Amino acid sequence: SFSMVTRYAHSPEDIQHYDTSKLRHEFLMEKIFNPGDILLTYTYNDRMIFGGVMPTDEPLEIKLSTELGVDFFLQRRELGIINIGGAGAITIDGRKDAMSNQDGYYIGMGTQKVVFTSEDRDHPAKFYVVSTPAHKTYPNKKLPFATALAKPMGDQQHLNKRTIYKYIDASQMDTCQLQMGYTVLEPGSSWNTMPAHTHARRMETYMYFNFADPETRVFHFLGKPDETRHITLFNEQAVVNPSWSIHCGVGTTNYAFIWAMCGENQTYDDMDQVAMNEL
Ligand SMILES: [Zn+2]
Repeated sequence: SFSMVTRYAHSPEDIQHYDTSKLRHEFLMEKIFNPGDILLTYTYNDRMIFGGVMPTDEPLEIKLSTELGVDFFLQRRELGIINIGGAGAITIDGRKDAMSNQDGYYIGMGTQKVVFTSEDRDHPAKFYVVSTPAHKTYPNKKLPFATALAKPMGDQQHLNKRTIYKYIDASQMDTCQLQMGYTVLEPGSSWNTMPAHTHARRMETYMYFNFADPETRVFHFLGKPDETRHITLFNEQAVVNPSWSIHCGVGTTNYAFIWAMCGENQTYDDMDQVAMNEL
C-alpha cells in the first residue's frame, strides 16, 4: 500500500486531439487519500512528486532510495506538507511535532527520516506532500494554521471571493524551488485564478478538496491560452499544469485547493496574464 506512478511532459501540440479519458490519464490524479496508504505521482514537469500520506493504525514514511538513485528520500530533495485531515504529528529526524488540521511544514534537503502519524485511527490526518529537487539545505519550518497568513481577495461580482493562505513563500522564508499555498473560496464564489496566466519559467499543481456538497464539481481549465480544455474533478483530486498551460477552475459550489508551484525561478511576477481571448 505504497504507490508512485510516472507521468510525462508534452508539447501543447501533442495534446490537441486528446480525448477526455486520456486527458484525465495524463494530467489528473484521481485517488490521493486512501486510508493507510501512500499515493504519489512523479511528473516530468520539473520532477515534482506529490500525493498524500494517510496513516491510520501504524505510522508511515515515504521510503525511497534506490528508485531515485540516492540513499534517502530527501538526500537531494525538499518537501512541502499541509495536513487537510484530522489530527496527527510528524517526527522529523526524531523531533515529533504535532500537526493539527491545515498545519503545514517545509522540510529542506538532508532530512533523513520523516514519519507521519495520526492521532485517531478512524479520523486520520491527510498529509498532502510535494517534494521537489533541492541543491541547498534550508531550515525546517512548521507553518501553523493559526499563524497562517490570510489575505482577503475578490468581489462577488467576479464570483472569486476567497481567502489565500501563504505557507511556503519566498518573502516569508527561504527554499530552493517549492512554493505552496491554500485557497478557500467563500460560499457563493467558485472561480479560482480566473484572470488567467502562464509562466514559462515554472509549473503549478492544483489539488481540490473540501467540496461544499457531495455533489459539488470542479471544472479545471487546462491547455494553451488559444486552445483550452477542461477536466471535471471529484473531491480530493489534483491536476498537473505544465509551464505552457494556463490553470483555472470553476465549481458548482465553493471549495478549497492547495497550489504547489516550482520551477527554475521563484519570481512571482514572471508570468503573462492572459487577456480574455481564450478559444
Ligand atoms: Zn501560476
